[PDB]
Amino acid sequence: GYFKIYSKHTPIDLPQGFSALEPLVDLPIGINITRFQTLLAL
Amino acid sequence: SNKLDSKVSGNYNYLYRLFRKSNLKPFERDISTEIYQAGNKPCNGVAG
Ligand SMILES: *[C@@H]1O[C@H](CO)[C@@H](O)[C@H](O)[C@H]1NC(C)=O
Repeated sequence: GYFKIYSKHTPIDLPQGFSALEPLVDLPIGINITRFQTLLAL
Repeated sequence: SNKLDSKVSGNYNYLYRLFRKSNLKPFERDISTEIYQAGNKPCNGVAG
């Protein structure tokens, strides 16, 4: 019932290398999730 | 809480669920008012 988001940023197909991810946000929402979609800035 | 959740004429505000397609998972809430599909014929969003 929690939403955990981990994020990482870097300067540059996916590149070859190792880069771990740090935790940023935990949202205690608890909603049944089945699908998702993204949004661009046209 | 019989002195606060009951009335002489009957308190119909509280409602519960009697029929569902599958058992609920732990820590889940369902507020869907869709008609239960007991038979093969669709309910068409109306009692019958
Ligand atoms: C979440 O929604 C999907 C959509 O069909 C459903 O199959 C699943 O049973 C739902 N799970 C819960 C826990 O509500």
